Amino acid sequence: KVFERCELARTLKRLGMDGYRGISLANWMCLAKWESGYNTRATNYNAGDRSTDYGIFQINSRYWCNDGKTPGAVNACHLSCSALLQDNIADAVACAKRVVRDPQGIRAWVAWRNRCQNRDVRQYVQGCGV
Repeated sequence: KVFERCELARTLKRLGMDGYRGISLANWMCLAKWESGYNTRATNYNAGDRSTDYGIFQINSRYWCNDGKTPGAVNACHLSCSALLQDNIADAVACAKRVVRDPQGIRAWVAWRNRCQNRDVRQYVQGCGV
């Protein structure tokens, strides 16, 4: 499923992401936008280390979810990576919350540093009623 901007913003709000571990909703929106373009089916194989990024938040198979084919898999979210390709993002959200409970927080995603950090991210939630 490819979410519309405000549809995703309200969905994230309902799932308790606004202010989670100090991260505003606009920051989560900027992350999803640049990671997948709000597409839950997004997958990206990393030929260099044999891992794959899954779903709307592009969560990696080495540390977070298990796909069975990634060397040194940790599966910190205790989730099949398949759960991150659903139209329903409840599982992706639960895992994203796990990711940010580590010291790095949202900095864990390089894309966030490149395109959201220290920038005006208000535009992502404006007009959504959140």
